[PDB]
Order: sequence, then structure tokens, then C-alpha cells
Amino acid sequence: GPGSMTVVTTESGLKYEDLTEGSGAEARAGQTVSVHYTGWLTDGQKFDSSKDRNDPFAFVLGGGMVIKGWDEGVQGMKVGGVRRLTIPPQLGYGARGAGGVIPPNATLVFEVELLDV
Repeated sequence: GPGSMTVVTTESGLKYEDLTEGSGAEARAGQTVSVHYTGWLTDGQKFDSSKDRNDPFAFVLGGGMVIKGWDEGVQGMKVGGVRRLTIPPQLGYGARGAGGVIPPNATLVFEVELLDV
């Protein structure tokens, strides 16, 4: 209403939006935690959903198997927290893209949800 639909952008260029506040503990650099990522196309079509495959992305805050948006969200989110990270095709898959599912010049959205720390 007063300005909740705001858009944040880091030095990298990516943009994300807070979905829900976590009701547990916050993650810390060097700590291992398990989170779920929900892929979404520019139209809103879910091309990827680890939640459906029960394959939660578990890693330590500070690794190198994720993107700035992920790290940034991990260094602040808490157990049960929900954060939507939106990254462009230039800072995401690349000018090459995946293939049909996620072509170039197409922004991709990912929903990160903290499961446990």
C-alpha cells in the first residue's frame, strides 16, 4: 500500500523481493543449511522445483555453487524464511541460456525457502 511493492538491487545487478519472514534462526557464513529453490519463467511457469523432487539445495553460506542473489539471501534469511530472487538472463544462465525451457534474453525467478540450518 504505502510502498511494500519495492524493488531492491545489489551491486551485482540482480533484484529480489522478501516473501515472508523466518520464524527461526538466521544463517551465517560458514554454516551449513538446507534451502529449496523454485524456478519460474518470465510468464510464471515453473520449470524447476526441487520441492517436487524432495531435493533441497543444501550448502554452506559462503560456498561457490550459487549466485550473488542466493548468497545475499542466505546471509540474512532464517529457518522458514521465504525470499524471491530474480536474476536476468545475462547474470543468470547467460546469453546462451539452457534450451527452450530457459532461452536467452529471458529473466528467471527463483524462490528460496529456508528449511533448516
